[PDB]
Amino acid sequence: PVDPVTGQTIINGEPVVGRVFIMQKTDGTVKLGKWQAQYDGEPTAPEAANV
Amino acid sequence: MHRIWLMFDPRRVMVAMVGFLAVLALVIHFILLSSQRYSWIENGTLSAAQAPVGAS
Amino acid sequence: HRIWLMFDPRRVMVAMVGFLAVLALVIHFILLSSQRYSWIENGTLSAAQAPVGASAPAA
Amino acid sequence: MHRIWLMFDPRRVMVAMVGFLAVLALVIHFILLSSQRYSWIENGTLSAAQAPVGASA
Amino acid sequence: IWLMFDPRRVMVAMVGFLAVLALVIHFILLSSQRYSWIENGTLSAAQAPVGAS
Amino acid sequence: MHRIWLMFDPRRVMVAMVGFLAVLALVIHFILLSSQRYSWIENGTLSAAQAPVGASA
Amino acid sequence: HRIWLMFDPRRVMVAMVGFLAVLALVIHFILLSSQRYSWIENGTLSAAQAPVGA
Amino acid sequence: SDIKAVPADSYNGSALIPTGDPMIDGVGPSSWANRSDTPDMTFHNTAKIVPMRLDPTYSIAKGDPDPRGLPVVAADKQVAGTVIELWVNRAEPQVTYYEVQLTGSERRVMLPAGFVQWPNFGLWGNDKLLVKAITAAQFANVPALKRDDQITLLEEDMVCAYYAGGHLYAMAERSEPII
Amino acid sequence: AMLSFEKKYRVRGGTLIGGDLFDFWFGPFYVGFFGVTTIFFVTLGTLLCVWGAAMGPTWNLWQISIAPPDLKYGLGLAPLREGGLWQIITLCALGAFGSWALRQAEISRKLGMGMHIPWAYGGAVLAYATLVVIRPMLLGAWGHGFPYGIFSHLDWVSNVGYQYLHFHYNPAHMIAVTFFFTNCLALAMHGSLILSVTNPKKGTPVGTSETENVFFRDLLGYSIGAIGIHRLGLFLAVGAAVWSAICIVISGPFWTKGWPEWWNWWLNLPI
Amino acid sequence: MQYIDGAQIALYAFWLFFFGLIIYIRREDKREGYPLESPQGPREGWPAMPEKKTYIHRPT
Amino acid sequence: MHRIWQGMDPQIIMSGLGFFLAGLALIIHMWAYSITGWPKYKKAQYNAQ
Amino acid sequence: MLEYQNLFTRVQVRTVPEAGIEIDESTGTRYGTGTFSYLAGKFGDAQIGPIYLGWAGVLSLIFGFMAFEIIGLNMWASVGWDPVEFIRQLPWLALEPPPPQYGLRVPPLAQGGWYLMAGFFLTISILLWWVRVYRRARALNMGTHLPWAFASAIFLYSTFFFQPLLVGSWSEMVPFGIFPHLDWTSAFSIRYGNLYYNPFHALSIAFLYGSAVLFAMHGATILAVARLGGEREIEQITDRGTAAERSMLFWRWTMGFNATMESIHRWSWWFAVLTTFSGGIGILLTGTVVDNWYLWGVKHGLVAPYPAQNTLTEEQQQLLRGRYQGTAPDSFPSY
Amino acid sequence: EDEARRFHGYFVTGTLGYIIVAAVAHFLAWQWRPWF
Amino acid sequence: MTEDEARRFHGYFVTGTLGYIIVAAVAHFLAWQWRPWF
Amino acid sequence: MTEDEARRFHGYFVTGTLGYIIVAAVAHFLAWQWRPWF
Ligand SMILES: CCCCCCCCCCCCCC(=O)OC[C@H](COP(=O)(O)OCC(O)COP(=O)(O)OC[C@@H](COC(=O)CCCCCCCCCCCCC)OC(=O)CCCCCCCCCCCCC)OC(=O)CCCCCCCCCCCCC
Ligand SMILES: CCCCCCCCCCCCCC(=O)OC[C@H](COP(=O)(O)OCC(O)COP(=O)(O)OC[C@@H](COC(=O)CCCCCCCCCCCCC)OC(=O)CCCCCCCCCCCCC)OC(=O)CCCCCCCCCCCCC
Ligand code: BCL
Ligand code: BCL
Ligand SMILES: CC[C@H]1c2cc3[nH]c4c(c3C)C(=O)[C@H](C(=O)OC)c4c3nc(cc4[nH]c(cc(n2)[C@@H]1C)c(C(C)=O)c4C)[C@@H](C)[C@@H]3CCC(=O)OC/C=C(\C)CCC[C@H](C)CCC[C@H](C)CCCC(C)C
Ligand SMILES: CC(C)=CCC/C(C)=C/CC/C(C)=C/CC/C(C)=C/CC/C(C)=C/CC/C(C)=C/CC/C(C)=C/CC/C(C)=C/CC1=C(C)C(=O)c2ccccc2C1=O
Ligand SMILES: COC(C)(C)C/C=C/C(C)=C/C=C/C(C=O)=C/C=C/C(C)=C/C=C/C=C(C)/C=C/C=C(\C)CC/C=C(C)/C=C/C=C(\C)C(=O)O
Ligand SMILES: COC(C)(C)C/C=C/C(C)=C/C=C/C(C=O)=C/C=C/C(C)=C/C=C/C=C(C)/C=C/C=C(\C)CC/C=C(C)/C=C/C=C(\C)C(=O)O
Ligand SMILES: COC(C)(C)C/C=C/C(C)=C/C=C/C(C=O)=C/C=C/C(C)=C/C=C/C=C(C)/C=C/C=C(\C)CC/C=C(C)/C=C\C=C(/C)C(=O)O
Ligand SMILES: COC(C)(C)C/C=C/C(C)=C/C=C/C(C)=C/C=C/C(C)=C/C=C\C=C(C)\C=C\C=C(C)\C=C\C=C(C)\C=C\CC(C)(C)OC
Ligand SMILES: CCCCCCCCCCCCO[C@@H]1O[C@H](CO)[C@@H](O[C@H]2O[C@H](CO)[C@@H](O)[C@H](O)[C@H]2O)[C@H](O)[C@H]1O
Ligand SMILES: [Fe+3]
Repeated sequence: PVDPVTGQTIINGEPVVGRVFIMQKTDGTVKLGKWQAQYDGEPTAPEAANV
Repeated sequence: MHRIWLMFDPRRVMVAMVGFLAVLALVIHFILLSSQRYSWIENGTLSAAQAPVGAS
Repeated sequence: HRIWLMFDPRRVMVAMVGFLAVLALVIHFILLSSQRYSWIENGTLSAAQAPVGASAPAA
Repeated sequence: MHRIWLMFDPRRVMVAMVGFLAVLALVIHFILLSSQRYSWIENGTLSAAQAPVGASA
Repeated sequence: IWLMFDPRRVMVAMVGFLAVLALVIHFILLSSQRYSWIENGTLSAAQAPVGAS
Repeated sequence: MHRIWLMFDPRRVMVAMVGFLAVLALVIHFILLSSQRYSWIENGTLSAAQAPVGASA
Repeated sequence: HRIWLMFDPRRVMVAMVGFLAVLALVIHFILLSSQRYSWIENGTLSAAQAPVGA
Repeated sequence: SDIKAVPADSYNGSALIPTGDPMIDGVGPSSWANRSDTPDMTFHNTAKIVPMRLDPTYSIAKGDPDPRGLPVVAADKQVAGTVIELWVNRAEPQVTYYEVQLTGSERRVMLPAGFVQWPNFGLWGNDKLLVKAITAAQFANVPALKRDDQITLLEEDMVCAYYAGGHLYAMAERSEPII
Repeated sequence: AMLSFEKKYRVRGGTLIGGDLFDFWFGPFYVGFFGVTTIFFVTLGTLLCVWGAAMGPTWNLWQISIAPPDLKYGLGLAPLREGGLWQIITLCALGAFGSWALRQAEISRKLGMGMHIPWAYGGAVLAYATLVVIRPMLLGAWGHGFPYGIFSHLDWVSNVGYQYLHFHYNPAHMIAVTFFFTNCLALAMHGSLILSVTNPKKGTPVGTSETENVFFRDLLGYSIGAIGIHRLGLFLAVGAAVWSAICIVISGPFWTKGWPEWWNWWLNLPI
Repeated sequence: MQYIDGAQIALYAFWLFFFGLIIYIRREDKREGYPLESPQGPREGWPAMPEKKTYIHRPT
Repeated sequence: MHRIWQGMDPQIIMSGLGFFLAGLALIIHMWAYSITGWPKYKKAQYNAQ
Repeated sequence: MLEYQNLFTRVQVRTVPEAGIEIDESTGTRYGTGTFSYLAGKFGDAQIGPIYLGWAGVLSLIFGFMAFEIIGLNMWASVGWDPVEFIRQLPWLALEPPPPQYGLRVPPLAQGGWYLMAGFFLTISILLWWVRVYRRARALNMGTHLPWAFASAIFLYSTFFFQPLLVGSWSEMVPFGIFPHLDWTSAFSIRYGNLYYNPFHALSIAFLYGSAVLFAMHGATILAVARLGGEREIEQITDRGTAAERSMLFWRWTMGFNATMESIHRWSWWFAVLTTFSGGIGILLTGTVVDNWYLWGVKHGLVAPYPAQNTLTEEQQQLLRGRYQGTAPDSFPSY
Repeated sequence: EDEARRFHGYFVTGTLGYIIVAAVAHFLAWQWRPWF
Repeated sequence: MTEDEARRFHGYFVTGTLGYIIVAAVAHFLAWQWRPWF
Repeated sequence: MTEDEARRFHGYFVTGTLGYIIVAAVAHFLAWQWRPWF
């Protein structure tokens, strides 16, 4: 939330002096988890072969 | 208690101690820098109530 | 004061200069990589507009 | 205990055991840090009721 | 008894084997679901994971 | 069958057999651990009636 | 000063010349590719028009 | 007792400074290992390294220059002697040594073949033997052999060490840094 | 500590830069001017690598990756957080490798040995410089280098290989692979030969130098010399690196199509 | 079990064998030039010095 | 029947006996804790109120 | 001008060719007397000496030549028996494994039968050559180190038979061809999900690079002390001279630790042998224990994260699903 | 030898102590989470 | 190394080992108060 | 390396470390004025 008077960011009810930015690691990278989670957002499994 | 210096000579003990202490200090400082709660170069000026906490 | 009898003053001087050079360069480079203290780009900002990092999950 | 130092070099034993304990302590501290329940740098301020627990059956 | 085997070599080999075996067992247990004690050690025996029937 | 020890070095034979036997024990334990029916770390608490059985054909 | 009795002037000044040249090159190159101090491209801009990182 | 070299300072790890002449004293790159004082043998219990005059079966392959009767130019561009005999390795056939007669003659010295370079890398006219390690005056200090038909391993090591040490102890600019 | 024979060899002289100041031994290591420079560059580069790991999302040893900058910063020093750190680490590595070679040259000049070892290490240094300096310069961007990560540089190798459809068809890659395989074969043969002669059938005496030649002549019909095998090993090992540098420097700067198509010249010979 | 698989087991078996091999080769590396010369006395790193080895020579 | 001790260091016997008794007492104390339900019921009394 | 680098020999010395150490000749004999090559003598030894031939060598030659003939004749038939096309297209020609639908049953002669015959004969000749190497070693009272290094090479070679047998099809075998066996290498890596993430493949790469490193180091070291008699390593092992001492001290001062003149060859032997041993293990594990090495690497924390290059919608995830590849069409449809 | 009889007593005592400290550990683990 | 110096070293070594184990026991007690693992 | 000759280098070394640390403290004070980090 931003203070509507001073235009200051508020963190847990306390104002912050400065331009608050959300911290992130290099280029917004996130450690991988389980291998089964590699298919979250990927297409579903391919269909059986035409023989 | 001083006889340890007769089993280990002071020169090698001081060199090993200095090196180990330096490596440990750098390792701890870097671990703290890589965290969210203690990335003091970035947050630093936040109070203890504003600092990040890991999820419950 | 008698430490210079166990250690060569010249070698100690070289080692200390090298260690201080490495530490100073590492700290200056770490600060340059940062957002709040990238003084080449944002050095003219006042302390009230300088970047401050905050937590993503809590945002 | 009777003849362990005439049979083993005390200097060698001290160096080997110091190295072993240092490596073991680093390994345990890093295993704890890599976990979720005991990632004390991030969640050390949590109480024992709020600390993460692994999934149950 | 201890005349054809050089107790020194026996002791070093035994210590090394015991350390390696203990580390292997502890890590195998740590990688399992039922005995991942760092995360789930506070669960009771009834709440601990069990492999599928 | 006794005079094999004058014909084979006892020490080398014992070392070779202890090594072989340890390797065999590890191999069997790990094969059992990798199976479905005898993955005793995970499913050792199941009774013999609930343990997995291979497909009946 | 007595430092030149401990350290040979010929070697010391060559080492310092090398270090100084390397440091100057590194600083000039760091400045050259920044947004604010890319003087080969934006050197004619005034101080008010020069880029400032957010 | 035989290490003619004093420490530079009392700090451990310091370099040694030779007192006398390192080449004959045997310190630094001029040092040799105390090997057996018996000759090196072949599979048939014969001397492995022998002069060509002792074995007529050996010869020089056609196409290779004959080094005998050639001048041996030393490190100081001064001819130190002339090649008069070749010692060969019988187990593995190769040139191992050059027997050099001095300018004033009356003696002979052994020159390892590994310290010998040919002009233009042996491509153009080969009319002189180049030895860059040792200057002409030091050829007279090369350790002598006990016999002229065989060379023991100890003498082998001594000659090789003496020649190798002159890459650092021949002139004064060699043991000194380039800057 | 020192070997039983070590003391007589630890003398003064043979350095290229410096004098009695940098002419000492730290433990078993020899320290010169280039030893000091090597320590400086190694420390700075390793600390910057640890900082790059700290900036990244994980401390896992396999997953740490310090990546080069984007291609849009071509030949310029990018911002530290956007690939400039990779460039500084590259400068540190170049300095450290050069210092290592020169320190090795100082050590060989002190024992009376030849200058072969620094020049042999120079082949690997040249391969690395081709990867991160020569090829990126010819292509016009420092972002053509490979990232510093145990498994991320494997991903870079894979993608760069498939940039030319089928990288196996690179002729220089084929020659370099042949050099590597022949080197491994020759190393196995040489180690086996020496060990089998010095450790013969139990009960028999130690073999001689004629046994080696006779064995390899009986087996293959030709036996290279004792000096010949070391010359061949040096040539094979160094040529593998040189041909690797050639194979990577022709891909992109000189050839931009798929490598299989390059064999058109062979199919279009007039005969 | 699930996280443990054959490739991991084989990899750790190889790691154990490789460390044993490195220990053996380092034992062989100290057959000449040891024990070290130090002011504190004879020195042996790990692994310790091996037993003396002698060769076989043909009779004359 | 006292001759079994001949040839053995008494301190070794006492150390082995102490190890035996310590381990056995610990195991049986845990066994009895599980069997009797103590101190679980008293601890529940003092934690409930 | 430059110091003698010991790279080439300028003066060769000739003598009577060396007949060889007296060995048993009841099953085989030496052929030739020993000729000399001047060009070969520039770089190393000059004698193209006699070669021993016995039972195992002759049998190995016969079986290997039969395999070579089968491969070459199938290659020649694949271009219609054109010698011009045979020479021009030689790197692209192959003797191809059977079709996948036969599994481990014998295939038709023109569709993989020749391949299996050639593979069997090549395998038999390689094993007979191993026997010959062992016997040549033991005839001179040498140790059997070379036989057991060749055994590691043979182990890697035999995984190219055992892995297709374990997955259950002879179609997965390596075709006999210069370019096609590289095609198989690439397709094998692709099929099983990026063989870069095979830990034993990474291990074998480490040992191959280390073999190159070790041979460069050892060759440079021996060439650098050859002026002191360092190339005669047997005598430097049994009677340590100044060349071995300097070789040890160089590396001790350089990297802090060193080997001996004998144990550096142990280092070399083990690095070279491990290159093929760990690789064979890695191949045997593929398709039988692990079918996707990238996914195994993700499971065991080997894969570095990258930002997503694309995001797919709910309908796209259903649409972009494909189908596993099946059989080729045996009809030419008319529409 | 006397040595192989004085060393043996300490070795046996240490082996017994280790084995049955391990027995205590296994009993504790069984009470906490049995595996059969 | 003789018996007297071995005894004198053994005393200090045993005291150091036991003291270190006691300090680690206190550390485990503190960690258990903060966040028990069973 | 006499006592008289070690004392001199010790004096200069201590004064140099003094001055370096103080100058660095002044640098940190200036940097705190420009952009504080706590
Ligand atoms: C992977 C396997 C591992 C494996 C690790 C385990 C095994 C290691 C094996 C190593 C080889 C065998 C052992 C050996 O001989 O070691 C040498 C030395 C004994 O040496 P010596 O025999 O007495 O010979 C020394 C002799 O040359 C005399 O030297 P002197 O004492 O005069 O000084 C030489 C050096 C040091 O100068 C000093 O003043 C020393 C004391 C102060 C040190 C720090 C000074 C800097 C400021 C503070 C920094 C620190 C502030 C906190 O002087 C030199 O000039 C040499 C050094 C290079 C100087 C140029 C570079 C300058 C820039 C350096 C920047 C980076 C370093 C700071 O032995 C010892 O010190 C015994 C203890 C072992 C030491 C290493 C311990 C490493 C622990 C690592 C833990 C973590 C592992 C992951
Ligand atoms: C095609 C398919 C195949 C594909 C892959 C193929 C891979 C092949 C790997 C071969 C490994 C050895 C290579 C080698 O050097 O070979 C030369 C040697 C022939 O020598 P020779 O002709 O007899 O010459 C005599 C003499 O000159 C030998 O001296 P050298 O220096 O060459 O060899 C030194 C010997 C010294 O031996 C000893 O000191 C005795 C004790 C050796 C170790 C015994 C236990 C090993 C572990 C057992 C469980 C092993 C479980 C895995 O040393 C050696 O040859 C090897 C030295 C050790 C190498 C590293 C070991 C590291 C172990 C680490 C373990 C983990 C620690 C945590 O060949 C041999 O077979 C030697 C051994 C002969 C006696 C039989 C040994 C096996 C008996 C039990 C099985 C009997 C048949 C069913
Ligand atoms: C439900 C069970 C009952 C009960 C039923 C019984 C019965 C029945 C008997 C005992 C017995 C004993 N009980 Mg009980 N006991 C109960 C609860 C307790 C509690 C407690 C605070 O809860 C304590 C301290 C004790 C104490 C004792 C001992 C005095 C005695 C066993 C002695 C022996 O041989 O030790 C072994 C001897 C030694 C020298 C070894 C001691 C080893 C210690 C315990 C090991 C752990 C500490 C370790 C060494 C520390 C250092 C390492 C790390 C740094 C931490 N009881 C409850 C109420 N108890 C037995 C006895 O003889 O009673 C007279 C017996 O038969
Ligand atoms: C796109 C391609 C894939 C890939 C796919 C594979 C596959 C598939 C394999 C390898 C294998 C290996 N790869 Mg690759 N590899 C890739 C990338 C690389 C890179 C790199 C810089 O990118 C490198 C350095 C390597 C390096 C390596 C080696 C360490 C290893 C083989 C050792 C070897 O062959 O010894 C040479 C030794 C042999 C071939 C042994 C057999 C020799 C026999 C005995 C000789 C008989 C000769 C016979 C008698 C001659 C006459 C025949 C006539 C017809 C009669 N790979 C990528 C990821 N790699 C192998 C391995 O082990 O993987 C785990 C393997 O099978
Ligand atoms: C440590 C592992 C390394 C290694 C080791 C190794 N290889 C070895 C050895 C060792 C230790 C041996 O002892 C053995 C050997 O003898 O080496 C000289 C061998 C060997 N390694 C070989 C090759 C080889 N090694 C390879 C790899 C490696 N080998 C690894 C890198 C490779 C690769 C990279 O793929 C190859 C190709 C052989 C030279 C040899 C085994 C020889 C063998 O088995 O031969 C059987 C005989 C035949 C197949 C007969 C064939 C006949 C001709 C080829 C065809 C007919 C020609 C015709 C007569 C003329 C021409 C045609 C006309 C129309 C013109
Ligand atoms: C004529 C003809 C046909 C030519 C064709 C050839 C062609 C076309 C070639 C291409 C030409 C081009 C454009 C290529 C560019 C090549 C370049 C850039 C040349 C570089 C020249 C060169 C010799 C390389 C490096 C130079 C060297 C060796 C520098 C050392 C200088 C020196 C002696 C000083 C010591 C200080 C150093 C080295 C700094 C590092 C260093 C620092 C920075 C400390 O602070 C420090 C503090 C305490 C302890 C140690 C250190 C320490 O090691
Ligand atoms: C995730 O879970 C995983 C991790 C996977 C599961 C874990 C598994 C495993 C296998 C754990 C292993 C544990 C273990 C095994 O037992 C651990 C073993 C620990 C041990 C033994 C510790 C002992 C330490 C002893 C010390 C510190 C002694 C110090 C002595 C001092 C200070 C005094 C010396 C000074 C002197 C003498 C000076 C006098 C000199 C004199 C007089 C002179 O010199 O004259
Ligand atoms: C991102 O955060 C991360 C980075 C991770 C956090 C980092 C954390 C860490 C680990 C920090 C470490 C800090 C540290 C300690 O470890 C820092 C240590 C600093 C120190 C000790 C500095 C000392 C400096 C000393 C100097 C300058 C002395 C000079 C002396 C001079 C000039 C005198 C010479 C005069 C002469 C010779 C003439 C007389 C000659 C005479 C008479 C003669 O000739 O005889
Ligand atoms: C997943 O499940 C998988 C894992 C796959 C299934 C597992 C399968 C396998 C294969 C299990 C193997 C089990 C096994 C066997 O193989 C287990 C074997 C265990 C054994 C034997 C343990 C013995 C330990 C002994 C110890 C600690 C002794 C210490 C002695 C001390 C302290 C005294 C020393 C001091 C002295 C003497 C003083 C005088 C010295 C003097 C005088 C001197 O020296 O001079
Ligand atoms: C003049 O022209 C003629 C034809 C007369 C002669 C010319 C010949 C020419 C030009 C030949 C050219 C040959 C070339 C170019 C060959 C290239 C070979 C290459 C590059 C091969 C590479 C890899 C091949 C591998 C790794 C093959 C491995 C095969 C194996 C392991 C097969 C094993 C098979 C077995 C054990 C079969 C057993 C039979 C069973 C038991 C299955 O029987 C049912
Ligand atoms: C089938 C085709 C033929 C295949 C065989 C080809 C044999 C010849 C190629 C291998 C040898 C190439 O020879 C190569 O020469 C170059 C000079 O150009 C040497 O020099 C090269 O590396 C050194 C090492 O630091 C650099 O300093 C130098 O700038 C660079 O040119 C190499 O060290 C040597 O390896
Ligand atoms: Fe060699």
